[PDB]
Amino acid sequence: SKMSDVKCTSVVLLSVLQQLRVESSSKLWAQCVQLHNDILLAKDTTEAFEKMVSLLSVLLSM
Amino acid sequence: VYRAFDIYNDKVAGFAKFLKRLTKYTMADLVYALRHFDEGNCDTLKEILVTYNCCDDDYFNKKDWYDFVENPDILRVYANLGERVRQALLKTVQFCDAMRNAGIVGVLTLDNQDLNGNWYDFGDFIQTTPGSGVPVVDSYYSLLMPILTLTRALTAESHVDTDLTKPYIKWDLLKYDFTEERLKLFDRYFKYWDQTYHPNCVNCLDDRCILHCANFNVLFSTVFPPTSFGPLVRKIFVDGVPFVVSTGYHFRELGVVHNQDVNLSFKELLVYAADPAMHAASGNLLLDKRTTCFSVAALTNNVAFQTVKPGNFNKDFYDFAVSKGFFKEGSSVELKHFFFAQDGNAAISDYDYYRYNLPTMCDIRQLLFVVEVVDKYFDCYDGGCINANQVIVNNLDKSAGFPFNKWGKARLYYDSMSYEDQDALFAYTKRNVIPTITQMNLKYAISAKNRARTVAGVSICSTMTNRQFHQKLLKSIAATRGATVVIGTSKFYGGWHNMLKTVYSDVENPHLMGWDYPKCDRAMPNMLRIMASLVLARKHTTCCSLSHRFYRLANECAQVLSEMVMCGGSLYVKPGGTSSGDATTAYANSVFNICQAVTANVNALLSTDGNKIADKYVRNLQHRLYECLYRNRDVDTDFVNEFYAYLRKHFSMMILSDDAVVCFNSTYASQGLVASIKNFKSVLYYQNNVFMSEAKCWTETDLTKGPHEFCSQHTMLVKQGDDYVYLPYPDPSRILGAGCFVDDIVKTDGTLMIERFVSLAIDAYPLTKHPNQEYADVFHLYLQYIRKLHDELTDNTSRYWEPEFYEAMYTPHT
Amino acid sequence: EDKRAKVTSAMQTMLFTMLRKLDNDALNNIINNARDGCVPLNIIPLTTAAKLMVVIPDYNTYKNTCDGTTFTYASALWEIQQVVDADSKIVQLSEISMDNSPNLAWPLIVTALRA
RNA sequence: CUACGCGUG
RNA sequence: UGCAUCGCGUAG
Ligand SMILES: [Zn+2]
Ligand SMILES: [Zn+2]
Repeated sequence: SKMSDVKCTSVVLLSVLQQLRVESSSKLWAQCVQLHNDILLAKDTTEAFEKMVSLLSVLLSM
Repeated sequence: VYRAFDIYNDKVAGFAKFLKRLTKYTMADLVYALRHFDEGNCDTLKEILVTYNCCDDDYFNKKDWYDFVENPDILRVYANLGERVRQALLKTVQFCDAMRNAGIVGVLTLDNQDLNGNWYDFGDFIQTTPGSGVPVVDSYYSLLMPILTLTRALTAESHVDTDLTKPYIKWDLLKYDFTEERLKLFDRYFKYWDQTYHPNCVNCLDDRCILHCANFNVLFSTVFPPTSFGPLVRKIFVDGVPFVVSTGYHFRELGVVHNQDVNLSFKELLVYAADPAMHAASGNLLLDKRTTCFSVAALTNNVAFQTVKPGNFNKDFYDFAVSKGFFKEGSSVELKHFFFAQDGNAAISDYDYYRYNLPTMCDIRQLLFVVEVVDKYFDCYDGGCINANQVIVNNLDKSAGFPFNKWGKARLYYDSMSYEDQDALFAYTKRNVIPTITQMNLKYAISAKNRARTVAGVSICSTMTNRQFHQKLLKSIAATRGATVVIGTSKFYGGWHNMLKTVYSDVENPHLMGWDYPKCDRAMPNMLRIMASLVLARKHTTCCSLSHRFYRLANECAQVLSEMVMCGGSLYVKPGGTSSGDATTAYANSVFNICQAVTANVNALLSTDGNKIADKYVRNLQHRLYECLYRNRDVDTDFVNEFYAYLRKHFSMMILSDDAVVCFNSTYASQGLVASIKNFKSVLYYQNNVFMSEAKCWTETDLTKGPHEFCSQHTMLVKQGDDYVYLPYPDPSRILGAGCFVDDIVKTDGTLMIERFVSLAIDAYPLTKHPNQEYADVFHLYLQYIRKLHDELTDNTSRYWEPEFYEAMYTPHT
Repeated sequence: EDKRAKVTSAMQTMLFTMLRKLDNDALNNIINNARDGCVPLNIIPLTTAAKLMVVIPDYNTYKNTCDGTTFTYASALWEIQQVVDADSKIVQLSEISMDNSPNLAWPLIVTALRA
């Protein structure tokens, strides 16, 4: 199902961002952590997809 | 209509509602409302609050207004009544004086003083010699004590001339001895309390005297400045060099304590390094506006922010589950457990939750009877002091705490110190107080909540000495089967069924009950932690003297209750509560749970009308309970035993640190003879200062179904070899999450993963007997994945993918 | 044994280093003033610490507490020496403002010296 | 039984 | 990178 794969993609995305030294910058890490935690707790797939797109944008920018 | 009354006579006794210028409400009404709090029926409390201008009616329109955690502003509202309570107390004293001068002997009851403080009762008053009148004030002050702390009645004593309008008193920062102030407060407020009060608990006769004096000290310490409390230090000259060393400790509960072996080796080096004196002295001043707790100093040039990393994902297992049909759309079993990452402000924020620990005064007579009853639950066990050679340490590669973590692990210090050195340290702790520092560490764990978890790593010395002190009793409790406390009782090999059969023992109309302690560790009062420590130390009657036991209690309070906490290189003062890394974490929590349960039962019995109870035995039991609470100082062993038997018969309990299951008589509970969930809610309100939501508590009418939840595991009745058994099955989401998400990457795949999946399959096997088919397919999925892992790695391994190995683990053979 | 000696040496070195970090001009004052010679530990850093570190969560707390180059805390006057951010970068006094606060990595750690 | 590793409050 | 409890796996 799409929701579980969205959650797992968010997990791996935040792992990659962590290994990208994003935690060195405080506010970027705060935004990514909030987005990921909300994705994991999201009960509606569309909002989870929006937050996942935001996190992927965070990764793509760098 | 119904009004609260405190009554005592041959026919009936207790503090309950009865159908029976002056204000409309009395003081008994306020005490009843604040000690018997039910959200559904608060009309009396609402009316008292609006009539005396603590809040407006609009305040009540807000929901969760009563809850302290969700709405802390209620603490302010209640505080607006404190002054009134205080000015009632001060009036009571005057009345007593008059009676003493008039040679009148009578009992003072709460239901006879209006909320303006005026006493309108002139009955039961019998004239005697003038100047020889003696009032009975045990029940009044005892029942009113819990309200004094919640309403913050003595706040006026923190101001010049005891007037809130005038400025605060400016006490000298270097002052720490407030013995005279405590004596003055006691003589001004509790003048006719005939029991001797000791400001310093070093001069207490017995543990009960310690509890009484500490109950009064909890109230008196709120007035005094917040910097007086803590390690008392002094400059000394050692080897011709100046060292600032701790020579005492000021306790909000135990007063001033001075070390007996103060003077001016590995043992002395450890006592020096563990002491926060040196670190705080060499640390820069710190002001932290991220917290409401007191800040001591900063031992680092820069502040530290620690983060929680994201959990790793096991792609192979998740793809295997998807291919085998799990995690579909609309399926009942779904992933609800993950590793939740946290920002740099997480750790400190968790510490800020200690804001929910409030100064709490207890009903001292109730607490004394309750500790006497609770001691019965720990009679079977044996306790005492042991030597270093008899101490068992499970893992020696753990952290030694601060500053000991800098140089090595606990193995280093356990190897460096010989057994004689450890015994010398223990004897030193029996004569002197060693303050210590506990580090706060964020935990890497799976959960279904975004909130982070913090644990307290205490220093090596505290663990060593508390082990030498308590390990014998702690192992005795862990080796006993069939008791109320079920630590050490496994759930495998029929343990679950045996425990559940033990709890159901001989209840006439059995119903089942369970509850949760909201913010147990953070919100636990300090008085109850001291009581738990005293109950755990009562096993030292022969090996320890009164002074030794008091100094051990002081060490425990200065290393757990009110320690110093390093959070990111900065020292802070813990307001109270219970640490999570102390030796007696689980067992002290069990003592606290049993105490809350016995308190709920006592409140339930006394809150009953008494006249309505159509049973003579329970009516006499209620009468004698009131007698042994508010009329008899000396412990009555026979009635304590009778009440213990009554509770064991009509209130069987199963206790792990914070989880508790109860089998109770439904008819007695309906008639008020035994506690219900509402009684536990009221007790947690007036004692633990937390609101218990009925959603997190469960009640089971049918014994066949079993406990709804205990230790996070559910119960299923399944047929094994013609015999039905209770088996613990876990939430499938937890097991699937543990299988999919791992903390580190070394364990994500390889030969080691087989052990993790074998253990998860051992845990999941009971799901095969659930009526739901997906719950059962979880175990077969795990088995198939174990088999595939063996195949990829490539006779004995067969047992891992054949289900007989897992079926054996839940049969009563072993 | 050998590791025992290493631990003893390390603890002694740490204690004597903290002594080097310790000053007695302020300490002996309170020690002699005290009739007993015993003082609460908490008051020692308050009345003897040369440097003050203030952690600020947001701008409102900054304005309420220590807005200017000099402020008053613990009945003492302190002069700001540095204002680092959560990323340990040297934020300047001018940058702190209600307008630029969203572009500052709160919390802000201000280090000041006793006047 | 000892050592090491893994998996409830 | 805490205190316990229980259950497994490999070696002596
Ligand atoms: Zn006493
Ligand atoms: Zn002993």
